[PDB]
Amino acid sequence: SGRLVLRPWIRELILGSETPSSPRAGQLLEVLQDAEVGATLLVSDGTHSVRCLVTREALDTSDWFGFRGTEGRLLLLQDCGVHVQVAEGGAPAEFYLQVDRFSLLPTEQPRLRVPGCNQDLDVQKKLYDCLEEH
Amino acid sequence: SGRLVLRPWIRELILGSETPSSPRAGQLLEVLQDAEAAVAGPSHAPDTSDVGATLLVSDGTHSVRCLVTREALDTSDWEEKEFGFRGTEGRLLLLQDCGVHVQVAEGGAPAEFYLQVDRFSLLPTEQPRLRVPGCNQDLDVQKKLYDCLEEH
Repeated sequence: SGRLVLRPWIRELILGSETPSSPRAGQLLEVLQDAEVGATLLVSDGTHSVRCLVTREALDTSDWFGFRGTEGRLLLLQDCGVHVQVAEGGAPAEFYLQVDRFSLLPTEQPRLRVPGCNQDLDVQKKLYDCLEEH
Repeated sequence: SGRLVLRPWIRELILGSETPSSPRAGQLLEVLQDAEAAVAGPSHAPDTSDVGATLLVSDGTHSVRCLVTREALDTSDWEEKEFGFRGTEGRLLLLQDCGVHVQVAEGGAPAEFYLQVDRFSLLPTEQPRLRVPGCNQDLDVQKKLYDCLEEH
């Protein structure tokens, strides 16, 4: 017997050129900005983390209020899009996810630290390819 | 930096006194019966778009037969996804809408609990497939199965 695991997907979603059709599952690490604009979440795939912007569109077309309290729960991102926040205060630009539809999963688990996906060299190369063509 | 795990849920679901209000992730172990897509217009080719697909799904602890409904199959997006399931064994399957049903003995096979899936999604994650006992081989499940049977 054993347990089923989720495999990383964030880095692949960013390096890919196509928009994610199928959904992605990851763990909710932190609620940066909860819902009352959408909400800002820190999501992990076990290997990397990414800030996800859950649009208002997604908050309305959802079952269910507020994400705080579900930290550690798995999260289904049904509608994703990789975007680029541009450099502002000293900090460079970063990739992030805009989520237009999501769904909470039952599995709850301890939260483990993970590096940000923008710290990955392949991701970084691609970022500095978007900025030098935008 | 760690492994994200999925919580076993099949035995707890069947024994619980209610239906899965929320989605559940599992792994496709085997394809007992794949499903063909519906083709408009007559043909001398056998049509089976009435039958849905039948999968053996694991949750890491137990396995359970899943009947992926026709509705579920046609309300799905098959972009860069050959309509079907063979080839996806080892992939994570998310049952977004389902329920526990009883199957009375028939055709040589004894009564058992199984899941009807009216909506699913395929996750990218692929993983090794570990031998796992069927949930119906569980003592408490069997006791409930017979309890259910004694109500027809």
